[PDB]
Amino acid sequence: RKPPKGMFLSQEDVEAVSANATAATTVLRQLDMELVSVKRQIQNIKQTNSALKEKLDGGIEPYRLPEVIQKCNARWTTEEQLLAVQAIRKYGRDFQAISDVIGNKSVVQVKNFFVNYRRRFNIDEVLQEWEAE
Amino acid sequence: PRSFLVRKP
Amino acid sequence: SGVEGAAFQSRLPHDRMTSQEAACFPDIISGPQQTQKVFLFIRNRTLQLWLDNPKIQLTFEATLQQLEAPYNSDTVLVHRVHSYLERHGLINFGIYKRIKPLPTKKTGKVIIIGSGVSGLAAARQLQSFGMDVTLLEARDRVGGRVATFRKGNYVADLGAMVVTGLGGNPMAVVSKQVNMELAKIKQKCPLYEANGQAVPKEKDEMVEQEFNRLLEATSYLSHQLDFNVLNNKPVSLGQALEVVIQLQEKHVKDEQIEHWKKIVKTQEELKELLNKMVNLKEKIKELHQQYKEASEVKPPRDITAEFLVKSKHRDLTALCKEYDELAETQGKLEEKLQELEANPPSDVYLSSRDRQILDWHFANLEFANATPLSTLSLKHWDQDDDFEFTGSHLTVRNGYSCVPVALAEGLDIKLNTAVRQVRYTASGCEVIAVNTRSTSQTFIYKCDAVLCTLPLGVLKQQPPAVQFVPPLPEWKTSAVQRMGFGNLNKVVLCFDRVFWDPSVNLFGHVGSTTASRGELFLFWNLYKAPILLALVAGEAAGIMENISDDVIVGRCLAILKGIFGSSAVPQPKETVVSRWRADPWARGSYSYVAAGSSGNDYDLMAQPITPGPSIPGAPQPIPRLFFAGEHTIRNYPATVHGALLSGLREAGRIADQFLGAMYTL
Ligand SMILES: Cc1cc2nc3c(=O)[nH]c(=O)nc-3n(C[C@H](O)[C@H](O)[C@H](O)COP(=O)(O)OP(=O)(O)OC[C@H]3O[C@@H](n4cnc5c(N)ncnc54)[C@H](O)[C@@H]3O)c2cc1C
Repeated sequence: RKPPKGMFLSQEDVEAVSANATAATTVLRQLDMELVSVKRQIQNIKQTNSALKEKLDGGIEPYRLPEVIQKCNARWTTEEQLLAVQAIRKYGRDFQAISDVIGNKSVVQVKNFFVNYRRRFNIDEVLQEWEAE
Repeated sequence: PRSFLVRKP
Repeated sequence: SGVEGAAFQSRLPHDRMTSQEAACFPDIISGPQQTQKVFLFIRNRTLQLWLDNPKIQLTFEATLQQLEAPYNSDTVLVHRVHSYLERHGLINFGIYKRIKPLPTKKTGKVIIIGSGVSGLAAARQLQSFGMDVTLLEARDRVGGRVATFRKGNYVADLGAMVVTGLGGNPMAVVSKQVNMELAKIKQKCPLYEANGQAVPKEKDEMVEQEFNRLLEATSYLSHQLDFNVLNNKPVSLGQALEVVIQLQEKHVKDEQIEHWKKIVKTQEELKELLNKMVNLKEKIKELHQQYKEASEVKPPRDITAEFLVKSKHRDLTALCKEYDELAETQGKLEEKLQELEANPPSDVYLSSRDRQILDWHFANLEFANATPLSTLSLKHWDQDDDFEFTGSHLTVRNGYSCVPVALAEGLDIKLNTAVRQVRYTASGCEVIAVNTRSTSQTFIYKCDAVLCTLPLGVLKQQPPAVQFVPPLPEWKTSAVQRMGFGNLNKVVLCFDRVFWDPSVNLFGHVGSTTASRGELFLFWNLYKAPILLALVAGEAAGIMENISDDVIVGRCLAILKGIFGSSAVPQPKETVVSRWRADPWARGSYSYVAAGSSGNDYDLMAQPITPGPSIPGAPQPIPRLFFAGEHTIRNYPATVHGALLSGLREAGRIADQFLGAMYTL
């Protein structure tokens, strides 16, 4: 019904290694070469990737910015409103970014801000100017 | 024939 | 065991009537299921009786005597059944003590060519049925291919050597009739590479196991894949084994390819990621400078200046978010590559050392079939498989010849008499033989029937060593041509002392090259004396025939020194070397199913020949020329018990023809 376990013999493969006198050794060379090819390809991309790693040596350690740990507040100092309006002009609707730039407001307060000041900080005009970029 | 085989399984 | 044991030990199904039984008892088998069981019982019971005591003739009287009711109630049945069995050598064959001394005058006359076992077996039967029997033998001894070397206490067969299990084997009965010393063969066989060193159990076991895996594979190509013709030539076993080994090599490579193809897929996801990482460490580097410069602007500052610092701050930690998720990913791949690179698939299918040990396994097979695997039929080489006996193979410690000789006792055997012509015609046959010693001293034999037991090697000779007049019909000569007649040789080594492991019966030796896998590839320790016996099989068999005895015994010692130490191995006191292919009364060793033949050709061989009529328009004749021999028994070719059986077969068929078949009514 099926070959012994670990012997491989498909109708198709038998026909291929029989279709002539040396369709045997031919097929076993296309593979002996297909191998050598793929093997040097591996070394090449091993070499490439090795030099790409040497450029990443040191990581980003001389560029990390110490952890700022500040407490979320509810009052908008005029300073903060101004930070916000600018944060908007430069980040559209990305409430997470804005909240981070301001430092002491949460993503929801930031959302509310959009509604509360919409008239007084022409947030319509501002937001449409973030779009033209 | 077959039966003459040494070391049968 | 019981009566059912008998049926089995007589090669017959215990609860079914055979084809040959339907032939002589059509009344019974075409009848009610009830009678069939009575038949089968009477048959089986008579057998048991004969078997329990095969040293004395079993008579119709003695049979009915020991039967019960309701079985012994019908005595025509018992008589038919008993007569049938006797006729076809199922009971009262071999060497027994006859109760009813031999009926004074004989009926009909048979000439039997050859006193091989097939001849001898048939001769006895015919004589038992009271016919006039004479055997013509070219050799100066009986037993033909059962040859046995004797000198001093040295005793070794150059021909048949092994009883291949007693379970169903006629030779089981013969050994109760004749003192053969039957010794079991211990299965264990150490190999020894060219250098002189044991192949180690790890390898020994994994090459063998591949060999067996490779056979089964060819069987699967044959039956399931139907790979049996290749450019009109029929496929041999040799070819098929190559085609399977190839496909195993191909797949070994196929595997390597997709394994490395998985490394490049991953080693190249890596590349694209590191490019993304180098480009990020870039923008980070530059963005830090920017934010640095924005904090150098010391306060107090206006709001845009304050925003800048703040913006660049966010922007920078976001890009430090990403290059951190990427170092994560990098860490996964980087190890998932020490994964793949650490468990590689198979280097090679089989190494040079491996492949050399596999060759010895093929030698084993070329020995078993007495031929190059390139000559065997893929579909059919093992067609005789179902009929294998059960139980441990045995050797004949006192020498096999002991059996022919026993059977030859009481028989008209003309030794040194070489048949040259067989002439068979509507009224009878003449056989023309000569004297092998002075070969112009001629003889003529006139008989009702000829039983020809010529070896197939002989029947094949071109140009003919025996002439048939008229020539055999083309259906027969094509069978002869198609069939295979192989060759296998022995070297007998006689020593003053055991320098081998006495508890080991056979040990292999691995050759250097495929070309020479056969050459002295196997050694037997079987006998009471210190004799060692070495096979020469495969292609090597036929090439070693053209080499001097000295050179051969040379390479023999060489090998043995290698295995045992350059000074445990004395000079051999006596040495013999068989050359079966060259032996003119054998022309080979035994038959094999060649590529292009099948088991059916063996049936063609056994079919008798019927001459045309003398005066045209006269009735169809009786058949005159009959055949027995190892090459004629489909279910038991190439063996002693096989020849023996074919002898019995013909004896029966001849007696049915010439003494008539009273039992068929
Ligand atoms: C090396 C070897 C090992 C074997 N080992 C085994 C084994 O282990 N177990 C097993 O079961 N079988 C074995 N066999 C096979 C077995 O020996 C034979 O199949 C069997 O003995 C054949 O008997 P036969 O009667 O058919 O032929 P043969 O015994 O050959 O009888 C033919 C006879 O005809 C004679 N003859 C030939 N031409 C003429 C002629 N011109 N005129 C008159 N006479 C002629 C011959 O001399 C011979 O006596 C082995 C064979 C060989 C060669």
